[PDB]
Formats: sequence, C-alpha cells, structure tokens
Amino acid sequence: AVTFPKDFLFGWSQAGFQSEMGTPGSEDPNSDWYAWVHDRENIAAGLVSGDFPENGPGYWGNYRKFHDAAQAMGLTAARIGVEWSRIFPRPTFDVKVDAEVKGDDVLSVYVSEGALEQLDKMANRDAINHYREMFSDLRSRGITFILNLYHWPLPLWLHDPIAIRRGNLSAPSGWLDVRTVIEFAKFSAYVAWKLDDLVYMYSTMNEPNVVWGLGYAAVKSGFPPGYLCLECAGRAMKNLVQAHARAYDAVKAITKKPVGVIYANSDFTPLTDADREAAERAKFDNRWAFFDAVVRGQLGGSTRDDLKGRLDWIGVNYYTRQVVRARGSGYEIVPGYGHGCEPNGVSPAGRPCSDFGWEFYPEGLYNVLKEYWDRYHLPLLVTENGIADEGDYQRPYYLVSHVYQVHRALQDGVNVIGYLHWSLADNYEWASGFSKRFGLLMVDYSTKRLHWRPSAFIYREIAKSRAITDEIEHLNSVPPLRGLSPGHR
Amino acid sequence: AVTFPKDFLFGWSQAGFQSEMGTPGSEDPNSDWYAWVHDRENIAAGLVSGDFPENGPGYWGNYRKFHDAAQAMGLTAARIGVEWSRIFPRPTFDVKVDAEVKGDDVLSVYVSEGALEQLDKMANRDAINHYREMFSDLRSRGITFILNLYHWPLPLWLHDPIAIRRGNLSAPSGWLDVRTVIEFAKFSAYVAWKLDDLVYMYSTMNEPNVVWGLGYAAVKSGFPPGYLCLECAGRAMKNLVQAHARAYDAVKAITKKPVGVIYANSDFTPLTDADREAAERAKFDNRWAFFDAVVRGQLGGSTRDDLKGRLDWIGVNYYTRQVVRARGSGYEIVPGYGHGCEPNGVSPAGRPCSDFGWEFYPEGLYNVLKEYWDRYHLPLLVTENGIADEGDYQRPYYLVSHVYQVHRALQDGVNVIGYLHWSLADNYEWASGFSKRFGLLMVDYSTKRLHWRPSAFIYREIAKSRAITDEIEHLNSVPPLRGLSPGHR
Amino acid sequence: AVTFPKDFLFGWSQAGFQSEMGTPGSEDPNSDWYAWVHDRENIAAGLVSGDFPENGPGYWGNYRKFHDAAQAMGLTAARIGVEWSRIFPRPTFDVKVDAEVKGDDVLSVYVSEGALEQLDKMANRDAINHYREMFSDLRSRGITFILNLYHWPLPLWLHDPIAIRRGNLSAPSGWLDVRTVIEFAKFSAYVAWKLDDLVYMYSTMNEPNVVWGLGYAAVKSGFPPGYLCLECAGRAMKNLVQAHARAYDAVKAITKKPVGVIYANSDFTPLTDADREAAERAKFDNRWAFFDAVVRGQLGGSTRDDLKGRLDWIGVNYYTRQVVRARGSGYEIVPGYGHGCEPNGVSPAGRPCSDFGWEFYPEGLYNVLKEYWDRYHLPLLVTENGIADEGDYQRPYYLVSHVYQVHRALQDGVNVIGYLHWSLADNYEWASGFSKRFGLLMVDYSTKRLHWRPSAFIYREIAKSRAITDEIEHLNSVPPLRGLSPGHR
Amino acid sequence: AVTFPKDFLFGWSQAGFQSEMGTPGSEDPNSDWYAWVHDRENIAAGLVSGDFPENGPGYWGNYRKFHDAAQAMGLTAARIGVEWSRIFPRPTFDVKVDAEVKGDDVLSVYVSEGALEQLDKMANRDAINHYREMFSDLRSRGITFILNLYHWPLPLWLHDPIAIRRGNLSAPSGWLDVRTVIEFAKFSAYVAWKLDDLVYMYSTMNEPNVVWGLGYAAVKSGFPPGYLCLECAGRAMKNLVQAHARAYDAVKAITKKPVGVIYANSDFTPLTDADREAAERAKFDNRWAFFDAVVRGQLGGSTRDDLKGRLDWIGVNYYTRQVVRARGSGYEIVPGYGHGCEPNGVSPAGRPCSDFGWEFYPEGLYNVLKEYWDRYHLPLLVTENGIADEGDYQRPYYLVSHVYQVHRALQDGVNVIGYLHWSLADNYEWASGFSKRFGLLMVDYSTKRLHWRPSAFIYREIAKSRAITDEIEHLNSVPPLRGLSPGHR
Ligand code: NA
Ligand code: NA
Repeated sequence: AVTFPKDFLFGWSQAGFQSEMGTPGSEDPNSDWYAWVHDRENIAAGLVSGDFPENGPGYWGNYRKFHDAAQAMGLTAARIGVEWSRIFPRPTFDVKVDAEVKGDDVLSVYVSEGALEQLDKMANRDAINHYREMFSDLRSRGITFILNLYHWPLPLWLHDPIAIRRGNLSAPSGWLDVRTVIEFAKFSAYVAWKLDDLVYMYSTMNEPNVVWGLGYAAVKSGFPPGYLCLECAGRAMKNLVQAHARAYDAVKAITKKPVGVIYANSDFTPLTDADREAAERAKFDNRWAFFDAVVRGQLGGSTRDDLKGRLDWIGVNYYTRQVVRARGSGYEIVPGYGHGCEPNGVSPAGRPCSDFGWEFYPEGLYNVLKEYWDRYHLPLLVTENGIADEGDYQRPYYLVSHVYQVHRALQDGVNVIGYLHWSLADNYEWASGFSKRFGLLMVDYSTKRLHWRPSAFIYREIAKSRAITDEIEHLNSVPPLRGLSPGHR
Repeated sequence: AVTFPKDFLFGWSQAGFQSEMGTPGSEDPNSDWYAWVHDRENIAAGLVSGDFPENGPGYWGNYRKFHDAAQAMGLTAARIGVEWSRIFPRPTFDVKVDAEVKGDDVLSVYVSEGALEQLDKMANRDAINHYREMFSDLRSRGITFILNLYHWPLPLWLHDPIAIRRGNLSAPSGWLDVRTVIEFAKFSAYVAWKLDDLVYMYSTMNEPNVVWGLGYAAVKSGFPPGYLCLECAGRAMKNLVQAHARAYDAVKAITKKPVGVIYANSDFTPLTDADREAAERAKFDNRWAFFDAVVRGQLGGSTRDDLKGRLDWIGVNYYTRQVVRARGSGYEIVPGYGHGCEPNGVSPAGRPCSDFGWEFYPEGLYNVLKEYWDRYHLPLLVTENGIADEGDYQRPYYLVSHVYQVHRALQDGVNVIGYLHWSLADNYEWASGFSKRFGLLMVDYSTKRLHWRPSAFIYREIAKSRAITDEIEHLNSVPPLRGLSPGHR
Repeated sequence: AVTFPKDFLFGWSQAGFQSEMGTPGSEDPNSDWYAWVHDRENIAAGLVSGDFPENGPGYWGNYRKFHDAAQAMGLTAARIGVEWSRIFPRPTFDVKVDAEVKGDDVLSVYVSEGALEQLDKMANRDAINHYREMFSDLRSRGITFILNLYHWPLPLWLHDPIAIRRGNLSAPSGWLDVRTVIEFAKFSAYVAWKLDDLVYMYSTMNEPNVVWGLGYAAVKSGFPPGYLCLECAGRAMKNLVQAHARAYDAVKAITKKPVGVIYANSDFTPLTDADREAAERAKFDNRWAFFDAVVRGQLGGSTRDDLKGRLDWIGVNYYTRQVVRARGSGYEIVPGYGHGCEPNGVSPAGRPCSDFGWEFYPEGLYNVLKEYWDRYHLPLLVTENGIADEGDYQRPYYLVSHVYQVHRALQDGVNVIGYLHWSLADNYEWASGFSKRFGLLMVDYSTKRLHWRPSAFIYREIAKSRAITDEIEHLNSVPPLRGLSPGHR
Repeated sequence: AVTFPKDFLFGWSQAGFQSEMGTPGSEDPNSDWYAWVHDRENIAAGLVSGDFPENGPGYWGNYRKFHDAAQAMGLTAARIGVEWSRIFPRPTFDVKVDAEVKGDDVLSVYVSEGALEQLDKMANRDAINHYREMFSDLRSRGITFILNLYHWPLPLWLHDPIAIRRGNLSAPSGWLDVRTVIEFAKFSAYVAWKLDDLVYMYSTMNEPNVVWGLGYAAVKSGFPPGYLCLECAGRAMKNLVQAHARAYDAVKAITKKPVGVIYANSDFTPLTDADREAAERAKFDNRWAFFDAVVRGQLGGSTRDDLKGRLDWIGVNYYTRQVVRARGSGYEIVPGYGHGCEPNGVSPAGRPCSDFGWEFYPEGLYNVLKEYWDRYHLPLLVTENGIADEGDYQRPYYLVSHVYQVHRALQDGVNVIGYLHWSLADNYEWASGFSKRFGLLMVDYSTKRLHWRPSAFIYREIAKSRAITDEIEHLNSVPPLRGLSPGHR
C-alpha cells in the first residue's frame, strides 16, 4: 500500500458560481460571469456554451446531500468558495478605508471596525447567513474548511464585461481598475470577520492567472471580458497580485489563521533536452512571476515591501502538462500535448486525453509540487486535480496516479498537507457549460440527484484508509489505449 | 433502488482449466485443451494465442485469496468447475457399468457401488482431495457452491485433438465416440459420490454448444479438435445431449440435489420486422434443439423417454445478442452486431463493443431469461455474464445494466435464482489466451496478485445490499461513446 | 457520359490576397487583412494561424505557370480578384464625386471622367499594369476572364481592424462607414475603366455575407475586425448591399458587360420534416435578404429604386449544407452536419467531412442552384466549389459529384453557365493559413512549385471533354468510409 | 522527372481464376479453388468469403475492353496466367512420358512430340483457342506478353482439396503428390508448344510460397486444402521446386525464350539493430531457400544438378514488409507492421495500412530488388505491386512511390526490366472475395463495366512518358495520416 500521514487531508474543491445555482431561490444574476454567459452575442459566437448556471447542480439548496456524500466517502476537507456578488450585490465604494494609492500601486488598505460595520449594513444578509449555514453543516461532518474568497466572478457593479468586450474601458472594468483591489480588501476583511470561526485556512483567490490570461489574451476561451489586450492582461495581473497582498493583510488584521493563494499550474516539460532552458522560461513567465511577487515582493523588476511575505501556504491546482519548445530566445507550447490536445485523443507520448483534450500526465504533479517546494518552502495543498470524463474511463487511473505522485512528493520531503479533488460533483464548467463533467459524482441536471461514479468508490477507499490500498494500487498506471478513442494522427 | 429478494444469489463463475494453473505443482498436461494450445502448428497458424495455461492465475494454489476477495465483495455463490483430466488422467474404460447402447444411442448407464469403488482406486487422489480442500474453504466463507462437472477439456485418453485435426478419426475422438458418454456418466457419478456434501446444485456441463460448434464448424475459433465437419458437429451435439442425460441419471442415483446444465446464449434479434420468423428459426436451431432434447426428450424428430425430464434448472450464460436476417427460408447472422463486431468498435445501433468485439446489449439478457422461462418454466440461474475489458471502461455499465435486466425478469415473474458474473478474476480465455480480461479483479500474471477494478467495488455494493443502490443505478445505461474507440465505419 | 453544352465554362476561381504573394516584390502590407494576420495578439490568441500571406504561392510572380497548368488542364474560364489595397494604397477620399447620401443611405455615386483621371494619378502604376499583364496572359491561353473587384481585404486607410477590434470605432472602420461605399464605387469605376477590354463579366464582390458575419458575429473565426457586434454586422451588411449597387451603377456607366455578385451559400436542409419552415427562415435570413435587396430593391422592409435591378448574374459559391432545426419560431444550425462537423469526421448521415470539417453534400449544389433560379431567373455561375483535402482522398468524388449536380440543374432548366473550382492551386486560407489545401494543384510553399493531384487529372478529363466521361462517372458517389477517419461518435 | 529507359516495360499482371469468369460461357467449375470457395463448410466457417468467381469481372468474355483500357493507359506489357483446369479438365496421367523418379525426386521429365500430340487430343479446344484469341488481341495493342503457367488452382482431378482438408490423404493430393510434378511438366510443354508465338517470356508459376505456406501452415488464410501440416508444407514446397525445374526443362525443349518464376516477397526488416541477424534468417527461410534450389541446385542440404541453373529471370511480387525480431536463435514476425496490420490502420512507424492491413512501405521494393540482384544477378521484373484500396486513397501515393523505388534500383545497377501493377482491374481476391479491390480500374460486378480510378490516370502519365513526370513526383511520399482511419492504438 501507499500510506499517507494520519493528519493528511483528503477532500474536494468547489466554486460558488459553478455549483451553487440550480435550486429555487438560488439564482444570482449580479455577477459579470452571469451576464457574460447569458449574453446573446457571446452565445451566438460560440464563445460560451449557451448553458446557464441557474440550471446547475444546486449546492445552494442541496448542500446537505453534497455533504452527506462527502462524509460517506470519508472526506476530511473541503475548499469551497464564497461569491462576492452574492454578499455585496450593491457597491461598497462609499465605505471609507485608509488606503495608500500611488498611481497604479495600492500599498496598503486598512479596514477599520467602523468600515466592517458599514459593510455589514450593506451586505446581503441571506447570502452571508446561508454561507454560515452551509459551512456549519460541512464542519458538522468532520470536514475541515478551507475558505476561498474569490473564484472569478465579480459583482456587476465592479465589472461590466460586455461593455469592456465592446471596448468601453470607462465602464466598470474589474481587474483593470485599482479600485477593485481596494474593494476586494474590504470584501476579504468582511468575510473573515463574519465567518472566521468556521475556517481552518483561507485562500484569497483561485487561479488568478486564468482570470488575467483568459480574460485578455486567450480570448477564444470565452472568458470575460474577452477584450484582447496584452497590456490589459498585465494590468489585471498586477492588480490581482496587489489584491492578494491587500487581502492577506486585511484578513490577517482579523485572524491569524493561514492565508494562502490557489493557482493554476502545468508542468512545463521540454520537448527535447535542447528545450530545457525554454521550459525554465515558461515556468518563470507563467508561474514564478506571480509567486515571486507575493512571496519575495519582486514585481516588474522592483521590490515592494508591501508585497513581500504575503503568503502562508500555496494551493497547487494541477490537471496536466504543457510541452515547451524553444523558439529563438523565447518558447512556444507544442500542440498535441498537455492542455492542447484533441478531446478524447492521444498525445504523441501515447497518453490518453480527457474530454477537455488534456493529457494524462500524473508525473507533472510531482514535478510541480517539488518545484514550488524547492523555491519557496511553503506548505502546499493540492487544491485541484481531476478530469473531464463523462464515462469514468480515465478517472480511476487519473485519481490513483495523481494521489500516488503526491505521496512521492511527500516521501521526498515536500510538505504537502492534503489532496482536494476537483470535484465532488459535476458542475458548470465556465464557457464550456455542463458538458465537461469533473465529478466523482455525476449530476443529473434535471433531477439534481447525485450519482456515484466508480471513481467515487475508489476515492472512498483512499480517504477512509488514508492510503492507496493494495487492492487499488494497480490504478497508478496509464489507461489502456485500445478501448479509448484514438483521435486523429 | 432496484432490490432483489433476500435469498437471491450474487456470485461468480469460474472454470478449472481457465483459472487453476499458474502456481507450482498445479500443472495439468493431460487434457486435450492443454495439448491443443501447446501444439506448434496451431500456434504458428494463429489458431491459438501462444499463451499457455500453466502461466495463469493460479487458483489451484491461491484459492484462499480468491475466496478472500469474493467474501470481501459480499458474494454468496460460486459456480466452479472440476476437471475430468485431473481426476482421471488414466483411462476408466475398463470399469464395468451396466449400459444399454443401441448403435449411436446410449439409453442408460448404471454405475454400481462396485464401479465407484473401482473408479476411486483409479482416481488421482491429490486432485480429488484438493478439490475438497478448495471447495470446503469456499463454503467456509458463506458461499454456496454450484459444482459444474464439465467445462470443455477432456482427458487426453479420451480425445487426441491433434490426431483428430489431422483427420485420423480412429484416434481417441472425444465427443464423436459414444464411449465418451459412458465414461462421462462414470465420472459424474464419481464426483457426486465424492463431493456431494459440499454441493448445493450440480451442472453437468457448460456451453456444450460451444464444444460442438466451435470444435467442428466455426474452426477459425481455434477450438479443438478444429476438424471442419458439420456431420461431426451433429454427432458431438447428440453425444453431449446423451452425456447430459446419462450424467443426470448417474448423479441422481447418488443425490437428489438439483441437476442442471449451463448453456451459451445469445438474444437472437431480428434486423427488421421482416426477420422475426428468421430470428425464431435461429432460436430453435441454436437453443431449443438442445433443451427440447433434455427437457422434452425430443431429438432429431423422435422422442426418447430416456432423455425426457433430465433437467432441474437452467444456467443461462449471456454476453451479447446475434442479429438475424432472413436469407430465403434460412437465416444469417448480420456482421457488425452482437458477437460479430469490431473489437472496441461500435455497432450500427450505437452500442459500444468489448475487447472481444461483443456488443453492449443488456436487454438481451431479459429476453433470453423470459424466453427460457416461458418455454420450460424451470428455475434459471444466470451462470455467466461479463465483458472482456482491460480498462474497466464498459464493465461498470455492463454489470449494472445486466443486473438490472435480471431484476426486470424477476419482476415479470421469471424464477431467476441468482446472478454469477464471469468472472471474479481474469483467466485464460481459451484460444485467445490471457489478453481477454473478464475479471472484476485484474490478475498480474507475473506476481499472481489480484487487483480490484472499480467494477469490483460496484459489485460489492450490489452484493452486500442485494440491490442496485441509488448511488449506482445510473450505471444502468449505455457507456458514453465519445471517449471510446469509434472503430471503423 | 454526362455531357455539358459546347459553350459551358469549366475553370477556377482565385483571390488576390490568397494567392498573389510569395515571390519577390509581391508583398502587399497595406491591407486590413495583412495587418490582421500579422497582429501579435491575434496570433497569440489563435485567432489567426500565424502563417503569413507573403509566404504564399506566388501567383504575382509565377502567374504564367499557373496559367500553363490551367491551359494544360483544358480550363476555359477563370474568376480572379484584384486587390483594392494594391491599386489604391493611399486614400482616395479627396477625389470628388457626385454622391447623394441621406444619413446611412448612399442613393447614387456618379464618377466623372475627371474623377477617373484624378484616380489614375493616385493609383499604384505597378499594380494596375501588373494586373493587365497577368490577365492578358490568362486571355492568351483561351481562358475567359471574370474579374471580381473585392474579395475581403480593404486598404488600411479604409479599415484599421486592430483599432476596431479594440473598440475604437472612430478609427477607419471599413464597412461600418458609408464613406467606404463611395470609395468602393470610385475603385470599381476605375478598375473597369482600366481593364474592361480584358473582362468578360464582372463581379462586384465575393461572399459579402462572410465579411459581415465573420467580421462582427462569428468572431471565433478570426476574421477582421473581430469586433463582436450584431448591430455592426447589420450595418456592414447594408453597406455591402449599397456598395454592390453603387459599384454596379459605376461599372455600368463605363461598360455594358454583365455585372454580378458572388455569395457564400449553403443548402439549408431541415433535420426533420417538422423543420421545413425553419429551413425556409434560414434561407431568407442568410441568403434572400441580400439578394432581395440587390435584385428587388427590398431592404429592411422598404423598397429602394436605387437598389432594384442591380444584378445581371449570380455567382454561386457552394461547399456544403447547413442542417436546420426549428427552435421555437426561430431556428438553429445543428452541429455535426454541414459546416459544423468534426475535421476529418463523419456526419450522422454517413457523409465524410473534409479537413475543414465540411460535410460531403453534393446534392445541396443542385438545390441551391434550383432555388436561386426559381426565385430570380438570373444566369448562374458556380463560382466556387471545392474541398480542403491534403491527401486528395475525397476531392475526386467531391469534384465529379458536384459537377454532376450542376448538370442535373442544367437538365432541369437552370441557366448555369459554368463551373469554377476553388481552386486551381493551394493558397492562403484566411485565418486558417496554409494548412487548408483546396487546390487541384498542391503547392510546395518552399519551392513555389505546383504539383498535380490526381483530381487535377480528373478535372482535365472533364474540361477537355466538356463531360463527365464514362471512365470517371463512378466518382459521382460518396467516398467509401472504411479507409477514412471515423471521427468521434 | 524520374525517367526510365526507352525499353522499360510498364504494364499489369492478372490471374485467370481471379479475372476470367463473370461472362456467360466462362464458368470453370473444374478446379480445386472453385470447389474450395463453393464448399459450404468453408463458407460457414468464414474460411472463404462466400463470394464466387463466376460473379467476377469477366475477362474471358470482355478481354477486348480490358485491353482497350490498357492500351489507352499506354501499357506495354502484361503478365497473364492460363488455367490448367481449363486446358486439361480431364486427367493426363495416361500420357506416357520419359521421367526419372527416385522416390520423392523427379530428376527429369522428357515430353516427346508423340506425348504433345496425345495431350492435344485430350485438351479442351475451346480453352486453348480462346487463350490464343485473347492473347492475340493483347499483342495487337502493342502489349508484350509474359505468360505465367500456374497461379494456384489445380484441376480437380489432381487435387480434391475438401478430401485433403478432411485428412483423406489418399485422395488426389495436389502438390503432395510427385505425380503432379510430372503432370505439370506435361502441361507446361503443351502450352508452350501451342502458344509460343504469342509469348515474350514465360513464368512457370506464381507465388509458390503462398501455395505451400497458406495451404498447409497459415490455415486461417482459408486457402486450399487448409490441411494443417507443416510436413505437408515442406513436401509441397519441394514438389513446387521440382515442378518449376521440370517445367523449365520442358518449355526449353520447345522454345529458347526466357523462363522464369514469380514469387511472393516481403522486405524483412529488423525491428531493432539487434534483430539484423534474425531478419537475415527470415530472408533465407522465406526466400532464398526456394531460389537457391532453382538457381544453385541447393535443396535440403544437397545439391542437385537437375535443379541448378533452371532460371532465366525472376518476377518480384512485392506489397509490403515484414518486421522481424529475434526470438532466441529463431525469429518472429512482429504484429502491427507489414502484412500484419490492422485493416485501414496505421503502423507504429506512422505508415498507413491498406484495406488488407498491409503497411505502406515502398522502400522495401528497392531492398528486395537489390537483394535478389546481389545474390543471383538475374534479370528482374516487378511482376506485382499494388494495394487493396476501394477509395483510391493510398493508391496514388503507393503507385508513384513504388515506381520511384524501382527507378532507384535501376540507378544503382539492378537490371529491372519492367514494372507490372497488380492489377489493371479489380478481381476475385481468393478467400477474401471481391471486397479487396486492387484495380487501377474499379469493376462494377453487376454491370461488368470498368471504371477509371484516378490512379489509372496517374499510371497513364507514367506509362506514356516512361517517367514519373514533374507533375506527379510529389506522390512519391507517404499518404497524409489525418484524413485516414487511425485504427486502434
Ligand atoms: Na471505468
Ligand atoms: Na485519392
């Protein structure tokens, strides 16, 4: 068997927007992402799927049954998001805080108790009370709670993504506006102040790199505001860095619990040995630039004491690799591997690809954990790992293989404190809608019933034993190719 | 949930030759099938895989661990074969019995206690003692035992399949020789006399239709003796009919426990409504001819009182359908469906096909059960159902779907007493060797370790609950096609 | 054999931007499309392929060899475009014309001889002289010349597509600016005045529906300006309508030769009989709205005498169908058929799909010809038909099948005057770059050599015989599926 | 261009049994192969396709139209077989010849003029006259005629393949009987005596290695007599060796024209460098053993002066490779490459596979030509090369690529005198029936009409120019994979 420490957390991760809606009274129309996915032009263009979150799995109303399944599966942790748009559907700009802003730089934001009380007057009571209700129930099952403050949607009062798509940059502009940083510090302080007693650890945000990169560079992804603007991507990145740091400080002024960040990762692997330097450039550009900012204070060639040391733990999201080849002194991501594969194809390495076109590459999780550990030596939590797999064809192998790699990291001395699968149940996969199914549990979106895929039973074995048991270790292997789609050659 | 009666048996089936060998001291070289699969000409022709049973899963030595897994899975029954070649590696012809033989017809075989004692003197002691040991352990787990007397291999002294392949029909000729019928009655009496205290129910033989049909007609299958001879097929069929009847009588002279037969089935479905009569002809020719003989005494246009009423229960093996189309007043099996599909392809009905090229068609199990019930109203046991599936891609759906159909049969009044999956573990699939993997448990043929596929955990849910539980009912559905091989169009 | 009239034209069509560049001295950087495909953000987003036209097949320099191949193939006609950006790389706004503009409506544009002389002073001499040189050579081979004035790129002084993408709608805005209509009338008059002696028939423009629809609605296509704006699509459509009418009048003031238009078509086929009305709505919205404007003067619910009767012939481009299903009182295009298929897949109708994901549907060409004929009874020319097919797998069948359908139309009384394949040679396929290969001739983009695919030899048979000969009629059939990619199911 | 010598022959090869029947009056029921393919047991087993030759392409009646197409294609040679079963449907045993037989060895057979006259009295006049008629017409088109005496079927009086399949080895036993050698010498002498004036070169037999190997070893191929017997394979091989030598001598006693043999070849390529010796063993066992016998007189370790020097030219048939890996001091053919691939799959080398599962490997034709040349330095004729390809997907590339390799051999000094494609038209592919379509011309088996595939037009280019012209040289390349079936991985 492959045995984990007694205190190692097995659980799941979940986003508010992706999972909450679907039950009566849950609809939240007040976010940029809601507007974005309902926008007729976006639907007609195929930027978004045409599926809508309000037809989703209904965690808002049915949380007890999600928690029942998690408890039955032996899970001991959950990272779940709260939605800013639910808690502050109306603007909080008028709440005075003590901020130092020098042009583009937000160096401090102090949120007084008076400000928290004013925020409480503005907050949506049903929302914050309901979050307490859900997370209280979660805790009642023996499940430790990691609260993630931000998982992409913004209140519409902060971001009109359609106006921005259209190039009206004077409209509310989300992460292009330093004001969003200050408002986020306010929000973060408020939520900690309200909910801290339920929380084990905090994450300020999830995959900010996806927000800046898909929002403003990889616009065919269909993410808001879909305004093709590399300078905007950089501005958003910096504001997300600053938002993280200012949220960290705001939360720390309320609680001393660990405050971290969750980030989207790939293992950047060189196509050939000659591409090793190119792979290193890719790691820096796509990963270290953000973490060097929030850990070491290093941003854009300058060091900021207000950014340094603003991280207690790192949430590693990992799905697959990106293969890199040198292109002059730059680099390029090689199609056909990693994230860039044919849906339900096979890479040139002989690795099957998911329903999303993501290559089976569990080794990359070890590499990414090791690399973050060696660089910063901050505690790591695998905050997402999973697969879009409607048939549960690859998922059993994917699960076991990736868990094994976490164990390997641990054996080599990486302080990884848990593994959170994405996700407990199927949910609304952003611009792709419902057809990308990442659950251990299948969701019937008509009935809202949860259904156990066989992988869920495998995960129960792991979580209850805190081990890859002898019975299931064989799943630490690549899915046999013959029975799977071959893709195209 | 889909709930079964309290006394309904969930278990597995297993053959001696397919599963026993692989551990030191287990090798049995004294069968036609052993000779057949080691024959250099057959190997070179690709008639047989070149894999050998002596490299198999090792039930002979490792039975306790098979039983441990079955007990852990909640299984309550097993149908397991004994090998005639192990028990009587030397000829028993000289043991006198009271038989009435009129040309091709064996009308009676009475095996006296003197004959049983003489047989006991000739029997391989290690073999019979070891069978008692294995089956005693099986019973000690709360597993009811259905003993199947014959599952294809014959002692070499009864059948030299290479000599027969070569057309030397004066060599020992297996089921072409009426003497084999008499020897089988002797064998059957002996085994019942020795082992009855361990047995719940008996089956005389397994899939005799495969023996006659693959042996002498469908010779590309690579089954012994591979002597293309339709008249021989008919002779073998009749002798298997007579062997069943004479074994039934011999066993009944020793024990009053139920004695049945296990047979290979397909649902014969008409391609179009115009093919309904053709499908009925196919059912008669391939199924009813045998059962009308051993139930109703009707064989070849004549009725035999020595054949009538020689059946207490029917073991239904079922894997897939055969699609039938009329061809004049005859019929033909349509390629691309049923047993005749592309390995890991998809039929024109949109049903995925297994590693063996067998179509996903759970509805056929209901139909076959219903049809046998309506015709004979004898108790039915699903004695085999499973899938060659190295990835466990289709098996979870296959399992649940077929179990559901058994429940449907029950609800409609069919007396089906249990469901036995083929198989607990991977084993030697005849001419195909080890590459066709039917287990709930994967076998590592190097280490002989058993490994739980996710389907095994699904089956544990079913067996322990005696139900398709709410958590797994969704698997009563067709595997999603997109992720699977499409085959060729 | 399937025999065509003696005067029926077999030829090819070709665009300037797609085919001209690739030889030294040919580069034309002064178009919106050039800027668009070189834009780093567009490249990084995958909106455009990253391939560049200046690496293309080099018709500008190598035209004689294209013409040699066409002449060897027996071709008797070519529709070839001229590029406005080459002829007027600097703005022509200052040239005074007599135009009546009432808000959004351009009711007349009269281009005097003084204006033509002023335009001649501004025109790029090398460009216009080189067009005369190329088209003179074309004519010297016995090839009749259909001149198409516009095939998507605009001079950069008329359209900064990057500024528009960014939402700076005060930048030069192409077909969003009524001034572009007037400038197009000037251009059209100039080219006719210069080149008329070489021209058999004129087309004002090619596939204006692609320009408005891909430019402003189907933005994932990666066409300029890629500004998602349905209102803009409508504005561009109207301006293209007006541009056509004003160009028609301007050309007719110089020459009485036939002036037509070339348009992108699909056969809109109903998924079920219940979708017939929905298919009719799709035809109107996607096809008749434009032609009713330029034939009948009907636009937006009002009739314009300045639009009525501005068409002498219709160029039918046709590649595949679109399957339509009713959606309430609207309709939707069904994925998996027509233009919306898996590249190198197979539709649910069993029709193979091209390298572009376009379904094999030759019957639609008959339907589209018949429908245009029945509605307007204007002479028809099949101005494009072809397939992206790097292996020449489907093309031989595609060619013969579609030619057959043209013959069927003719037999039923449609006045179709010729068939022009897209294309003689591989070329730059817009946002897809060079990897979509539509040639009868393969282009080696390194050497610029032309290579005859087997389909080219088939087309020689057709063109030289003016018939589908008995030897090749069998190619009027669907490509056999077994050897082709199956796609995914 | 790739230019061939002025006298280099481009043509086709054709078998009597495969192509003759299909027109009224052509049926020849008097051969082992006819009996074999009509045998109900063989049909039911799937040994044979169930298709029958009497439904074939009808060369017997329609030869003029085959010749018309060949002449239109510029072909200058044909190798066509005559059928012994047609010419001597009744036994010739009684015709006395002067033979020296020492047990298994036929050392001489002298056929006197008296014997030839007696044979003429026994010969089927219609048959021999019709062969003269067909071959006279062939010659009248400028087509040189290579007569092949034997192409597998035997008269039924010489071989009852069903009796042999059944193991009745006292029945007429074909190449297991030395008498067949003597009868073949008689036949060969007779045909030369009758037809010599029409013949340029003779071949005694075609692919005798297929006859012995498929007949008696690779019995799943469904070739007669399908009697699995390695000793019989060896006996048949020796008798075919002796038949060749005795036919050579008999024909040479009548004519001094060149007498050769046609043989089935593969390039035996080592999987890894470590397998080079194994590949050499495979070449000897499968190729050199036969040629060392008929060239060098070396057979079975002894040298026979009556076998030495009995070859004037070698007909190289070539379709694909066989990949070889060492297995101890022996070797094995690696599945997935060469002849052993998935139909319409792709090998691990990235080479597409035909409808027969044969890998695209043109390089092997060079290798095989070079190897035969270096060993024996006898003139070579590529007597077959082609592909089963119903869509003409791979054939254009296959044709050009293999012709190129012949040119390469020539450039390196191999005396290759021509290239004969298999085949002009589709025909009856033995146990596979009509579904394997090797023609440059497609045959409609209902109408018997011939249809030109595009490859036929490519071959016309080659044959008329005696060159791979600049226009078609690009087809010397591997078919692009994306559009083709990927097979399974
Ligand atoms: Na699975
Ligand atoms: Na082709």
